[PDB]
Amino acid sequence: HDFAVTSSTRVQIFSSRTRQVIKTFSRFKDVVYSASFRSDGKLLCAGDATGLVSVYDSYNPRTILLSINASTHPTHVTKFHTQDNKILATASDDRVTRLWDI
Amino acid sequence: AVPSVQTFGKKKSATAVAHVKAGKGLIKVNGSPITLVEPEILRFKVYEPLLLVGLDKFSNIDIRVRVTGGGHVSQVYAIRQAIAKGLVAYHQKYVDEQSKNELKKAFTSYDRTLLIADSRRPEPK
Amino acid sequence: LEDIQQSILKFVKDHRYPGLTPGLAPVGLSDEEDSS
Amino acid sequence: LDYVENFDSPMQSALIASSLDGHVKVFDPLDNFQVKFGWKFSGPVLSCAVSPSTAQGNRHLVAGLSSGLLAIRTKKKKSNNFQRM
Amino acid sequence: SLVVQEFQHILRLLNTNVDGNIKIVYALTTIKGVGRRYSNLVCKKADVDLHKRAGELTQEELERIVQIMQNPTHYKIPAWFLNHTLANNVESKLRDDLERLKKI
Amino acid sequence: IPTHAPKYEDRTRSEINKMKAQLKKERKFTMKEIRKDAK
Amino acid sequence: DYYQQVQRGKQDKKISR
Amino acid sequence: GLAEKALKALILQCEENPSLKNDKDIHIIINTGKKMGINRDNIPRIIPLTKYKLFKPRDLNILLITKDPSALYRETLTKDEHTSELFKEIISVKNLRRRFKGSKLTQLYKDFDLVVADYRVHHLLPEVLGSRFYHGSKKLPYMIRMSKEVKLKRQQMVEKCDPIYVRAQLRSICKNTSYIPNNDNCLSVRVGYIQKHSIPEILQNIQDTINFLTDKSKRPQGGVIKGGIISIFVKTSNSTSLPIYQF
RNA sequence: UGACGGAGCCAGCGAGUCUAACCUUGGCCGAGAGGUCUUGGUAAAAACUCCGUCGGGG
Repeated sequence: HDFAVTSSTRVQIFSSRTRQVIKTFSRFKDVVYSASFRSDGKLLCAGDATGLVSVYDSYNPRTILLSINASTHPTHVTKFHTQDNKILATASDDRVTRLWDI
Repeated sequence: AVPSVQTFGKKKSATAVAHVKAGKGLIKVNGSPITLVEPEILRFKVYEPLLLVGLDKFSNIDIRVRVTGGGHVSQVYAIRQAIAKGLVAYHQKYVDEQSKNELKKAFTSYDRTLLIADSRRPEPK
Repeated sequence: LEDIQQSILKFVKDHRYPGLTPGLAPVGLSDEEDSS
Repeated sequence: LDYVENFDSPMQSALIASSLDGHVKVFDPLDNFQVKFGWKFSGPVLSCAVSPSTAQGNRHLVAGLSSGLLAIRTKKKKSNNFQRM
Repeated sequence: SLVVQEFQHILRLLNTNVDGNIKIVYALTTIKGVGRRYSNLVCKKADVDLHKRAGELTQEELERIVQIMQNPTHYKIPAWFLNHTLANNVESKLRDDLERLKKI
Repeated sequence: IPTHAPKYEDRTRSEINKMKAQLKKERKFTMKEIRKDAK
Repeated sequence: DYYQQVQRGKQDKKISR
Repeated sequence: GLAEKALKALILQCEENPSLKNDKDIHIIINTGKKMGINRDNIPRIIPLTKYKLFKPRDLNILLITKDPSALYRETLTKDEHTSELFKEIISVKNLRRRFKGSKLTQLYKDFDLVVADYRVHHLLPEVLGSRFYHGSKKLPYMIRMSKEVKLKRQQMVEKCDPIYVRAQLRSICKNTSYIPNNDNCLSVRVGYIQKHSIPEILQNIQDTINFLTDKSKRPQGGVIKGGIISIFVKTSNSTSLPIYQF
């Protein structure tokens, strides 16, 4: 019943029932690249360009559940696993892809 | 006549009157269903009798409570007290003593404060 | 007597605040219409 | 590019792709990936995604246009005596 | 593989540097004197998004908004948005009265 | 690392403060003395 | 030149009373 | 001639005297041949002007006091884009009593310039607002219809709100002015601001006001003076009386 | 260890025909004392709970 859209300093959650924005994350200091929902939904990751990822649980823009600082280059791709639910994959312009365990 | 039994509950300075009648099977803390006693961190501290004894024992009867005095935490403790005591009193007046005694045993297994509020007297030295 | 014989042969005001009749304002058509 | 499957469709599995020209296409992985359908939006469409397979609700198709446009195309989905009488 | 998008750093306005990393209403309230409601009113009169940061509000919109803010009389913005020796003498008197009462 | 220097060792407002403190002292003192006189 | 003499007449009638 | 000559004199005396500069309003006091039989309540009774506007909502900040719930009232008023820029603040009576007392109360008194509330709350208003407001007629709470809908005996009322009607009320009010009945011959009304307009406007306003007050029609509202009117004096907040229409 | 707007809800003491301010402009009346009206500025249940928003000071 939901889907997420990335943009310039705006992550917007839309509801599959009324096609209007239902939630907004905007604590982003620079261009947030990508958003990924956990294979069980409670948690999304969002890779920004400053060089970090914000990982925090859906529907709660008030909680920055965790901020992980990988290599300083911007991170274009972030995703959750699909067979494990505590393994989250990211990569950054450093051309090295890093698997973190949350 | 309507089978009818009343009990009481007292935390710090909070009164809780509880009528218990044989009827349609509901539970009302002062004109609004027990699912909406407001604290919301304690609503289960209110339910505790309901759950701990299982429902049908309540499906048979109607419980009305009204509460006053004290504040939030005291009123929640007072309601749980009055509900539990009222349940055991009704089941020892109009229903069987085996239910009485085993209910009392279940409660005193869990936590006796559902039955005898402590009048927590001051102390010398 | 015409009205009375026919019958025989057949603004704003609140009830609870009299103070309203003085209190009200003069609705004015131009005063709604204009977007000043 | 995104792949969906095992959802209510005469096509068993579907693959949708976005090709910078308004053109988003639907292929299937059973006919050796042949073109099956397509749309065209104006700008270069950079992202595309479909509602997943257990939507059980009004299904949606989200396209993101580098022209700064989000676009979505969707498919929608007496008296008791008398009765005892 | 050529895409092409539609910025600049903090831009000054009314002898006041307007931050480059804040939202529209935030920057408008940060401008010396203005508040949240007046910021919303100005943003609405200019017809620009309020949660777009300083990356947005392209030069034409910025100039029109600046003119509107500089000319509230020409913009009809709501007016709710605008804006010792005695001690010494007493001490001397105290000195006099106290001297009288404590000496005589 | 950036460095700095430490600190160590309005006449109108200064004299205002000193005279007001003087006045308060005197008012307390005259209270107490009159009070002792009365008792 | 009106305020001063109207005041004056005021006090005049007061003192007259 | 006496009128505008005295007007010029009082002006020049204002710009010369320090405090007379500081007080900023023109007041006219009518002494009547007979007293008024209308005991003083604080119902703000307003008088219309046929020619010239005086104050604008665009120029003045304003406070509105609703009924208690106030949810739909406030959100509708702030949303319908006809008042969102118009009412500076909106508050319910209970929330007001929860928020302001004493110091903060007189802080409000200094801040706002014109307030109004629902005509079903006006009579309750005084004690939550204070005698401190209840002096003179500068920040005397007004009374506006809010629904354009009426009540019937034994019939529940339904509550609504419409920006067109309420904005009409506010604009009418700031266009014209008001007064308060007394029980003696002496009634005072603010008339015009010291620089917003001119002497001819002053005289037009005065003539229209006196005609409205002496008018036989609109007795519930305008036909209130008893007996032959005596005279009209002019002043500012601290000046002295100046005579007009002696007989 | 927060701020702000609306919400949500619960106390116990106390019940003497006695509980409560002053300065200011001017009107009328009054023989006066004074009276009435105007008149301008300065003295005096919380926390808690659920939703929303923001993200060093003269």
